[PDB]
Amino acid sequence: VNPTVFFDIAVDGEPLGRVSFELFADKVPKTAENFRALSTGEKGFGYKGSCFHRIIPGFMCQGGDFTRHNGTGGKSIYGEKFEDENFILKHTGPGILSMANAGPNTNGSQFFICTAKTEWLDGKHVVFGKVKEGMNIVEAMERFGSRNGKTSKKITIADCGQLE
Repeated sequence: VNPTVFFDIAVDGEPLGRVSFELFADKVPKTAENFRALSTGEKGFGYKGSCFHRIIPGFMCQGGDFTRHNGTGGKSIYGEKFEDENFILKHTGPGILSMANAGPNTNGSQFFICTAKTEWLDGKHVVFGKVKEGMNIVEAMERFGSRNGKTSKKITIADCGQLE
């Protein structure tokens, strides 16, 4: 029942591989639906063509800023921001998909894929999905990050949509 969404990842325009995510629509329906719709683009805007602007190896890969491409932009399907839905799910290890924000109830479109357990984020960031296939591709993406988060090559979502 939970939707599966895919990203095709490119590195300076070269196809790298595919990551798919299960979205926990059973537990965070409003948050999962925002990401699902942004991945299909069915509302007229979304993640296709956007970049991962911040990659910190051993911590996380951050993306979803499709309007300013640098961490200052993005927007949800529900308006500029929306509320923290709940904190049922925790940051239990690599592969967790969680919402970036700017304080309480400031979710937009930015997200991060954890590449480590990040328990200090529990109760502050809304967890809403997990990598299903292609964790090895995320690990490959990590090699283009750096300590301050700047990437050495342009990491883009070349295509994205729903699988199931």
